[PDB]
This record gives sequence, C-alpha cells and structure tokens, in this order.
Amino acid sequence: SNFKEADDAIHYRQSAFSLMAHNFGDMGAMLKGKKPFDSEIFAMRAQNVAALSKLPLEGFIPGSDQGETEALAKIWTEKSDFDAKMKTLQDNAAALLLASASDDKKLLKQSFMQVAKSCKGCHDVYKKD
Amino acid sequence: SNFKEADDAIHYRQSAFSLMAHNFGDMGAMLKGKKPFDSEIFAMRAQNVAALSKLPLEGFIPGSDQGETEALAKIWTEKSDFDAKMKTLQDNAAALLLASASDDKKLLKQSFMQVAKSCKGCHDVYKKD
Ligand code: HEC
Ligand code: HEC
Repeated sequence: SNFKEADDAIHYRQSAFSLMAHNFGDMGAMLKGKKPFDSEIFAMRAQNVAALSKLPLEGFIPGSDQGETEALAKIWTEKSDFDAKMKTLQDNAAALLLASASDDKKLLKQSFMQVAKSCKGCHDVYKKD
Repeated sequence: SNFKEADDAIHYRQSAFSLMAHNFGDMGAMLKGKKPFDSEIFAMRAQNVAALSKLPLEGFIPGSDQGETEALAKIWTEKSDFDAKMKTLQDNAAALLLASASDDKKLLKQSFMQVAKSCKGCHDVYKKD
C-alpha cells in the first residue's frame, strides 16, 4: 500500500478535497460577483483545481471505510462507477482550465458548472449524508 | 482575505504540506530502495510535488501565528526571506520534475536532495521545534 495505515489514506483524500474546495470556491465567488473577478487569479485557481483533482483517488484504498470518514462503503462495491466519476471530474477540470485562458464569462460559468456538477453528483451517491 | 478565519488559513497550508510530504516521501522511498522504483510513478509524484509546492504560501496570512500552528511568528517579521525560500522550493521542484523525464538515477537523486534541502532549510529556521 502507499499508506502506512488506513487513517493516513483518509487524511490524504480529505486534505486533497479540502484544498480543491478552497480553490474552486474562490472561482465561484468571482463568477458570482461575491468578490472582484481577476482573470489571472481565476486561471491560477483553475490550474490548482486541475492539479488537485488528480490526487484524492489514490486515498480510496480497500478497507479505509472504517473510522472517521464520510466515504460510504459502497464506493468499494461500485468502484468502477466511482472511478468513472473521478475521471470525469478530471476531464471537466481540464476543460475549465482551458476556458480560463479566454475572457468569455458565459463559457467560464458553463465550464465551472460542469465541474460543480461533478462534485455534487459524486457526493450525492458516495458521500455520507 | 482569501480565508474566512485564521484557522482556515492554517488548515490550508498544513494540508498542502501534508500532501507534499506524501508525494515527496514516495519518491524518496523509491530512490532509497525501500520500495521498487517505477519511472512513471516517480514522474507522477514529481508533478504532484511541483503543483502542491505552489499552494501553501497563500496560507501564511498576517495574524495566523496564533492557535494550533507550528509556524513561528518570525515568519511575518522575516517574510522576505521566507518567501524567497518558498520560491526556491518552486524552482527546485521544477528541476526535479524535469529530471524525472530522464532515467539518470544520480541526477534524480541530486535533484531530489536539492528539494529536500529546501524543506529542511525552511523548517530549521521557520517551523517550531
Ligand atoms: C467522487 C467521484 C467525488 C468527486 C468527483 C468529488 N468528491 Fe468531494 N468527496 C468525495 C468523498 C467520497 C468524500 C469523503 C472523503 C472522506 O474520506 O471523508 C469527499 C469529501 C469532500 C470534502 C470534505 C473533505 C474533508 O475535509 O473531510 C470536500 C470539501 C469536497 N469533497 C469537495 C469537493 C469538490 C469541491 C469537488 C469538485 C471540484 C469534489 N469534492 C469532487 C467524493 C468526491
Ligand atoms: C518554508 C519556506 C517551507 C518550505 C520550503 C517547506 N516547508 Fe514544510 N512547513 C513550513 C511551515 C512554516 C510549516 C508549519 C505550518 C503550520 O501552520 O503548522 C510546515 C509544515 C509542514 C508539515 C506538517 C503539516 C501538518 O500536517 O501540519 C509537513 C509534513 C511539511 N511541512 C512538509 C514539507 C516538505 C516535504 C517540504 C519540501 C518538499 C516542505 N515542507 C517545504 C515551512 C516550509
């Protein structure tokens, strides 16, 4: 295994998701007008989200559904669909990174919403209530 | 500020460092023979370390030296030198990513050691004992 104990795998994936959320939420705040929009900071965030999105799958090792985690056990009996949702997150984050190189606000919002749908769609099925 | 409270900034930088350490340590384990060396996994790790190294500086916001943190207060009275160490970490991680595209083991070890010196050199000065 890549981790000494199961708790290390849980902490790893949780930390990657938390960092993803900070960067993704800053993009959302800018698009929603909650803070000033800045195209360079937006692109920096999109790069961070794309890089961070490659990290958490590693942490979903067998046997790491016990203890202090919000990951449902059915992740590991439906692992093919789970992995496919994670892969789609990657593609969507790559599209948002590409969109961040342009200044078309509607295309930015559209690409952002596709990533957001990836986050929520996986959570609704595979994260504890 | 990019963070709602100081504890959020602390958690952010701590999480980025923790993820960096997992990826960096896997490269070290492979170079030291503690686990089988794999050039593709090594390159994946080098990319992750380079991406993650761009994240933690954001978290060192003014006033976030109180509470549950190992960051010393002198980070903020010596912030120029601190930032310069972080920038050098970036350059070193970029060099290790470039080295990971080749199969020269001595050059890989040399580039890895330069990053490791960045980690320890900053810790020795700016992280609590
Ligand atoms: C499945 C394919 C997921 C996708 C895509 C995204 N997330 Fe998620 N997330 C998932 C799980 C199974 C869990 C629980 C992990 C655990 O071990 O507890 C999470 C958790 C989070 C969290 C909380 C992290 C923590 O501090 O404990 C956050 C903030 C989070 N996820 C955010 C997030 C965002 C912003 C996403 C899209 C950009 C996203 N996740 C995708 C499963 C999946
Ligand atoms: C200064 C310029 C640093 C460089 C370069 C690196 N690190 Fe570091 N690290 C630094 C500080 C000030 C702190 C304390 C942060 C806090 O708020 O507590 C840390 C902390 C860590 C940790 C512990 C994280 C945690 O879970 O709390 C780790 C595992 C860590 N740092 C690893 C690490 C590695 C592997 C580095 C090089 C690749 C590296 N850091 C560079 C300051 C600095």
